[PDB]
Amino acid sequence: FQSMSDITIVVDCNDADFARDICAALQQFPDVTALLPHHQAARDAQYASCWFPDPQLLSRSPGLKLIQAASAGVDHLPPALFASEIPLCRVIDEDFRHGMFEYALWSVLWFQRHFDRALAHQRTQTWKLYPQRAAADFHIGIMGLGEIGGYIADQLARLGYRVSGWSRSEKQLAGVTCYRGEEALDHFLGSLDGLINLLPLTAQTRGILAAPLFNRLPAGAVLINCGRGEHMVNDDVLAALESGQLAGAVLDVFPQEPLPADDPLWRHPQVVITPHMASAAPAEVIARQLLENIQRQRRGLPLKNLVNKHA
Amino acid sequence: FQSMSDITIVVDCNDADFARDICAALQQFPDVTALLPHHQAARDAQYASCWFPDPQLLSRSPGLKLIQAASAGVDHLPPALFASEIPLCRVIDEDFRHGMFEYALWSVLWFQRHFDRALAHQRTQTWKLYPQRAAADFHIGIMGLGEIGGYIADQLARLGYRVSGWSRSEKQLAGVTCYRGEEALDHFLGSLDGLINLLPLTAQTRGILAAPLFNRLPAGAVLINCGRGEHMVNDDVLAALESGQLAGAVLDVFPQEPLPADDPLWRHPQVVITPHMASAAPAEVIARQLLENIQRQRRGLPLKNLVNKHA
Repeated sequence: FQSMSDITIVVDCNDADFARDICAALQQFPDVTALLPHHQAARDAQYASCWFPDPQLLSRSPGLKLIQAASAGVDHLPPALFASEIPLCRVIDEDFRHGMFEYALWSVLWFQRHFDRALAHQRTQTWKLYPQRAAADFHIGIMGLGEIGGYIADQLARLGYRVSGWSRSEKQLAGVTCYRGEEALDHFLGSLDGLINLLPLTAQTRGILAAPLFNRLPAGAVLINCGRGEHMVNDDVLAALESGQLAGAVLDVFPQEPLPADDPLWRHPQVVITPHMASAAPAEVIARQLLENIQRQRRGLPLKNLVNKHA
Repeated sequence: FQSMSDITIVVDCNDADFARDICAALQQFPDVTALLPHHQAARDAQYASCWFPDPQLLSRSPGLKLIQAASAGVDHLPPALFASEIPLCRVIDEDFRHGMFEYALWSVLWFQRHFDRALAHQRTQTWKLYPQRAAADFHIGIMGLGEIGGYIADQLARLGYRVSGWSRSEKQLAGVTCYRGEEALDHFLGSLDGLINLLPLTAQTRGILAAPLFNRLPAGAVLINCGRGEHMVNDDVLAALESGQLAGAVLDVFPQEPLPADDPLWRHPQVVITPHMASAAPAEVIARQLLENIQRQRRGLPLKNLVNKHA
């Protein structure tokens, strides 16, 4: 008989294509078996790669020794992973962060340079030039200044934008006006032409993109949501767009995905819907970092990119 | 009586709003009079600011001592200005070049990250994720590597794009694969995911964006035209879009502007039309550089940003 692979991994991802891609990238390494959760051998896996995994993972696969979030963020992992003693790591990848920046830059430009108006006017064959707005005269606020948010803020500042940043904790970023804590929200919001959400989803940030926040922005601000769908209160977005409190939104993430065909966001002239595309670590990067960490673990070494479960 | 201003300027621009803006910025300086060509006193102006001026300017205003192109480019000036002995200068401005880059970056992103597909699918409420394409795996070609083109090429390379550049003359740009001359066109074109036109309009570049050029690109390339409308042969663009030789275009400039409501470009699903907005020097920058050069001239000094009429 064939001996079983030394490494067995369950790949528990909500997007089937993503899970399949990660399984294939892991199976490019000899002596590795990658299984989906429906396979009964999944119950025996010693390692897991996860993106919105089953909240019951630890029941279905009770022998797990290392769990990896298939992304830089961890707010898609269920509460049980945080409460267990299984080591939890994440994917930290230059190409992913660069992608999140690309998306934010497209979206900033769309509004600053009025591509939004151009595309709308194109539908009616209307030719209308608007004033040109220099990057120093477009004030962008980034909420959330961790690995991703801080990177984006710094890169925007490097292109010449006026950039403000907001975090729960102290941050110092060169070229960026940094604000800390809820009390500082009015001052962070009150000068912005554009707001970009990169917060993780927690009990405190749920619903933060709502009327109380939008009413502290200057009229005609734009919103860009790259966090989670639960950050948003949808009725409040649509209400802001209708009064002109918001002039537009670019939205990548929704409570349910695919976004249902009937959701009214799809149809608002001032909304751009993108299909949770802002950025994703590639399968091969995920595979390699997971395997490197498995190997470290098997050799008794300290793991890289360990998740602090109490942060 | 009031003595006439020491400085009298005619502002001959094809866009009335632009001419008006330049007149107002010049009139912010005391002892300056700025006139439109219809004013009979225009015939006496000693200085001119021009953007697609009357081909008869030198007849209507025969005492002109210094003529300024209200832009970095000069291909909108009529042949007579090049054949006369009147000094000719241009506007060189960091904010303008940065704007041309912004436009090119929006357009590169639009295609690389499939915002084009997202916006199209949004019209039908279709949710469709596509593969994510890293900047090093998006090969952008910039044709024209002068002040503007070279800047854009360098800035794109700095963001991590694979960047090629093409010029009539020798150029060396760090991080950019530089090609020279017509003979090198097949090699410059044959690897590109995206092509950006920044050429000036001359007898040799007229009609360069046509079938012979598009057929040397790899199928599914994208086009971005920031040069002049005459660079394009429209039928050939539409034909390329229809076979899939081109996957899309972003077009800022047209033989006639406003682009007529009936032009079929307005209606192609894979075309973006923008209203000659890519970038413009601001009125106050124009005004100040013109006045600085007038003052230099009146003091017998060498002028700045002099146009080489034989280049």
